[PDB]
Amino acid sequence: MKRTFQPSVLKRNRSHGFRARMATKNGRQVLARRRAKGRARLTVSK
Amino acid sequence: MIREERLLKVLRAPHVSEKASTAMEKSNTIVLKVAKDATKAEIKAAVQKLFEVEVEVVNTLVVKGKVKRHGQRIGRRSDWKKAYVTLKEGQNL
Amino acid sequence: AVVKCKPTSPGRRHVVKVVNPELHKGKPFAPLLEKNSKSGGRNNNGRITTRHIGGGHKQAYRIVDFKRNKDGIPAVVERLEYDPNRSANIALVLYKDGERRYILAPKGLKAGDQIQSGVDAAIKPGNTLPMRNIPVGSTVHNVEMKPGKGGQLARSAGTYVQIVARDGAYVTLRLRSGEMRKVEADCRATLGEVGNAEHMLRVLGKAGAARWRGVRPTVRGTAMNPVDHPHGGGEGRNFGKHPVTPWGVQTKGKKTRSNKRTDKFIVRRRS
RNA sequence: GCUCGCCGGAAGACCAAGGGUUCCUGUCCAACGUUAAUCGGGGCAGGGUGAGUCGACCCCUAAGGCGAGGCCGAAAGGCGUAGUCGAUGGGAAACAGGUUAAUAUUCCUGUACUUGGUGUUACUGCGAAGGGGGGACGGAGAAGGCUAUGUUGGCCGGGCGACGGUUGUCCCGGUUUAAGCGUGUAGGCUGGUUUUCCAGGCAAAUCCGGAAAAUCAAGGCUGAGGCGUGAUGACGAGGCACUACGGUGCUGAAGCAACAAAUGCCCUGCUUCCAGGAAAAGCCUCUAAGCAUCAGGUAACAUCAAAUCGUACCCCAAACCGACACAGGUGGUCAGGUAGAGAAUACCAAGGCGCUUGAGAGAACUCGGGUGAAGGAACUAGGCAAAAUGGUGCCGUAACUUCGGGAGAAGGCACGCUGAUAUGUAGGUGAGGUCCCUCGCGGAUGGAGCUGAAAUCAGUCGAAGAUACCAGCUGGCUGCAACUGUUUAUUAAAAACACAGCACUGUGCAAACACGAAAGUGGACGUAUACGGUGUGACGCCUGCCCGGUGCCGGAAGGUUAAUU
RNA sequence: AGGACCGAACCGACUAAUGUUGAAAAAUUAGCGGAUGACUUGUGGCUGGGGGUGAAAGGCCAAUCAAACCGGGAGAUAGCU
Ligand SMILES: [Mg+2]
Ligand SMILES: [Mg+2]
Ligand SMILES: [Mg+2]
Ligand SMILES: [Mg+2]
Ligand SMILES: [Mg+2]
Ligand SMILES: [Mg+2]
Ligand SMILES: [Mg+2]
Ligand SMILES: [Mg+2]
Ligand SMILES: [Mg+2]
Ligand SMILES: [Mg+2]
Ligand SMILES: [Mg+2]
Ligand SMILES: [Mg+2]
Ligand SMILES: [Mg+2]
Ligand SMILES: [Mg+2]
Ligand SMILES: [Mg+2]
Ligand SMILES: [Mg+2]
Ligand SMILES: [Mg+2]
Ligand SMILES: [Mg+2]
Ligand SMILES: [Mg+2]
Ligand SMILES: [Mg+2]
Ligand SMILES: [Mg+2]
Ligand SMILES: [Mg+2]
Ligand SMILES: [Mg+2]
Ligand SMILES: [Mg+2]
Ligand SMILES: [Mg+2]
Ligand SMILES: [Mg+2]
Ligand SMILES: [Mg+2]
Ligand SMILES: [Mg+2]
Ligand SMILES: [Mg+2]
Ligand SMILES: [Mg+2]
Ligand SMILES: [Mg+2]
Ligand SMILES: [Mg+2]
Ligand SMILES: [Mg+2]
Ligand SMILES: [Mg+2]
Ligand SMILES: [Mg+2]
Ligand SMILES: [Mg+2]
Ligand SMILES: [Mg+2]
Ligand SMILES: [Mg+2]
Ligand SMILES: [Mg+2]
Ligand SMILES: [Mg+2]
Ligand SMILES: [Mg+2]
Ligand SMILES: [Mg+2]
Ligand SMILES: [Mg+2]
Ligand SMILES: [Mg+2]
Ligand SMILES: [Mg+2]
Ligand SMILES: [Mg+2]
Ligand SMILES: [Mg+2]
Ligand SMILES: [Mg+2]
Ligand SMILES: [Mg+2]
Ligand SMILES: [Mg+2]
Ligand SMILES: [Mg+2]
Repeated sequence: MKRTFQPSVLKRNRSHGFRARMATKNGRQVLARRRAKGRARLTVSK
Repeated sequence: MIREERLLKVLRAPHVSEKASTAMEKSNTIVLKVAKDATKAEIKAAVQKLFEVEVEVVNTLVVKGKVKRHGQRIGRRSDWKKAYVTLKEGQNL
Repeated sequence: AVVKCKPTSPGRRHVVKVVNPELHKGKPFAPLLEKNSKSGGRNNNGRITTRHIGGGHKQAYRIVDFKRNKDGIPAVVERLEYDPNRSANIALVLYKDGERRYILAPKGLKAGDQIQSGVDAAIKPGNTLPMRNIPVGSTVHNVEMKPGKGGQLARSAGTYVQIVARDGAYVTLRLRSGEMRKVEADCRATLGEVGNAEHMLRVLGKAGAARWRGVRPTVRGTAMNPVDHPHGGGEGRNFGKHPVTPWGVQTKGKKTRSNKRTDKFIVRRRS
């Protein structure tokens, strides 16, 4: 059975990486919320 | 011409191990721990100045630190770079 | 020309192919080629805006001269060529000054013929003139609609336009649709019918043949669910509705032309 | 350690993705390992990844992304030009041997190659954000030439056998060598050369394109493999000396030929078909402005440089995705023997494993198999399941048919081994020799040697010769759908969907239509032989009557009728 | 030549048995269909929730689908238990 998570680092970074979050207003909102909560890892990049 | 300060920084320590000693007594190569950002040319110049020997070529590699386990918490040792610097067949440091 | 395949398999039984032995067999003329990637019917929003488009063979675009504006320089036809992008055939013509160019191939044209454009060209098939200089009653193709813009009417295989009347600055044309229209007399046209008239006689013979041309399957609206199409639903085969498009507009006879800007040029609708 | 069993188109060996120390050494056995554990992918400590040539980085672009100005939008924003990113594609260069406990095309030995910078000599028209060429391209098929590789024979080293025989037509092992450099072959493509002229290639051009003459017919480009060299080397069975028993050191014979042969290479070729088969740079060439005994270009020589990052290990898996050391999933490459059409299948090689609970016993019952008297569908909703058929060659084969089919219809016969035909045939391959020439990787004869089916006749063994594995059940009537396809991931694969074909209808191009407050975009770089929608569904014979109802199309005399006034 | 034929890889999923606190939240075993094409597959890209995509089953859109998931309105409302 082929499961849903098929890892790929390039796709991971392009979809959820830091520069993808910083590219839009809503992504920057995501970053702001995660900074406010105190997350140790903002994005998948780390 | 690299400044002397940079040369005094780049070399950190000689590396001690079986492979290092074998390389010394077989291929006339010393193995050193160097700064993480030292290039081959800087290592070459530094060895030539601070040890007053002539070097043939420098080979470098980056060693990745080991993830270690110390009392409930995960720690990681730091990466470092080591150089296989080959002497010019007549120096014998 | 038109040949039937032997029924050696069920997918071949009904194939009728149109073969032209006169078409070039080599590669096309490289300097007049471009790429055109497929769209899948998707616009720049990424959404299907025309259904039933997708796949098919890769094709390269042939830059065809629809303007025919370099006048007074005779050209000779080198060879007829197959064009994937249209139903008509195209002809490679070599001008006397050394310039090569693609044109639509009119009926009867063949390698070695002379063509020429301009106000002083002889009235022969493949010659281009302003419609002011073409005798009334002639059959023409590749008709311009605005002067200097390039031909836009009667470009598909086997089509042509008839010049029925001339008065002042306008000429009345009979279009293939049976519709009469005014255009300015300064627009250019090419004499004769566009060739490959037997294009309409081909029979694809199998579903794959349509898939080769980039046509995807059509699902009848009556086979859907009500959430998908106005025709959907039913226990068994039920219709009980006036036929409409997927977006609810009635689709058997309702007229959709609404363009008051160009009504002045329409002498009589096709009917 | 010896024996046994299993895989061997994988359960062997590499690479990419993904993981990240699982790699190797010492040590420990609490927890983890479905049991014990001295063991471990477990704990602890140490060690280990070496590049001008491999990859990334880098140059160039695809789909697509972002996008100065711009256009559009209550705001947020959307689209998009110039640009700039983006590989899964294009772009310079390395091989063989040795070596570590763990790396190696990276270290060492030998032998190479690429690009660029400086310097010097020699000769010189150099110059792009521009022009041209090239790069540069499909599917199928057919050979011919080869090689990887294998087999056999020679040669070399060893052997003479636990039980009858084994000095021979006997047994075992080896018989290997690269890139590069020179040669330019089988073969593929293309006429060549010199003048003059020109509405073209945004300007120019000596380049490309076109035209006209003269002359020569052989010139150019591409090209596997072979041969020579690389290589008087390296490697090499085995032997000898040691061993700290794991292995270390020393020495080292032969190293040939024939035949068979790829799905690999010539081949991005050739032939053919229609569904008509990326882009840009590197590269070659042309000039513009400009420079002008300068710069620059070309060649030879010398010298310098080629940074940085990855490199351990797993990788059809106990290390990746599945919560697990989970009978699942996971892209590419390699591809030995005997039989076989074969990458099926059986047994094996190289190599790797026995699947992390065992020991007994030999009840019912369950699971997976084997055989079965007589009968043979009586079973059952139903021949479900099982049993059966099964190969090659030849003979033979009906209704019906759209003339292709049906058809492998049905059915039948032969099949092992040995000898002869023929001390190995038909065929394939092909040495020597001889004769030639423009002498060469040449041409013609020539047939040694090697390899080698199929058939016939005779004999012979068994119950059985397609002996195992492997490998169609067949026929008759009928409903439905023409057919190949598609579908309810995970209870429905069908008569459902699609389909080629048919019809109606819209649409004259700034098309209808669709996405979108809009700008725009798709339709389409298409133009009525086109595009959209709807219904029907190959083909054959056909498709009757009704316009009252509801829709749609046309009309506009009259009635009624909004804002407005 | 062929949406030709027989048949491995590969892609599927017709039948039966097992399993059903499974070896497995859809598999195994023996058979089965396609297997040069409307084929199959790697890498990357695009379409976003009354929206997409759909050879059309209300199928699929991260084990979720007659309207995804996450957070918020929010302690919705609940003549009901
Ligand atoms: Mg080195
Ligand atoms: Mg390195
Ligand atoms: Mg359509
Ligand atoms: Mg249709
Ligand atoms: Mg339905
Ligand atoms: Mg509705
Ligand atoms: Mg009914
Ligand atoms: Mg009714
Ligand atoms: Mg076995
Ligand atoms: Mg660890
Ligand atoms: Mg280990
Ligand atoms: Mg114990
Ligand atoms: Mg235990
Ligand atoms: Mg460990
Ligand atoms: Mg782009
Ligand atoms: Mg944009
Ligand atoms: Mg702006
Ligand atoms: Mg770029
Ligand atoms: Mg790439
Ligand atoms: Mg290793
Ligand atoms: Mg060979
Ligand atoms: Mg490795
Ligand atoms: Mg286990
Ligand atoms: Mg497993
Ligand atoms: Mg697969
Ligand atoms: Mg097998
Ligand atoms: Mg028993
Ligand atoms: Mg039983
Ligand atoms: Mg039995
Ligand atoms: Mg019985
Ligand atoms: Mg019996
Ligand atoms: Mg019987
Ligand atoms: Mg009965
Ligand atoms: Mg009964
Ligand atoms: Mg059965
Ligand atoms: Mg059976
Ligand atoms: Mg009946
Ligand atoms: Mg059917
Ligand atoms: Mg189902
Ligand atoms: Mg099913
Ligand atoms: Mg438009
Ligand atoms: Mg129907
Ligand atoms: Mg087929
Ligand atoms: Mg399926
Ligand atoms: Mg199966
Ligand atoms: Mg098949
Ligand atoms: Mg339903
Ligand atoms: Mg789901
Ligand atoms: Mg709702
Ligand atoms: Mg509230
Ligand atoms: Mg509540």
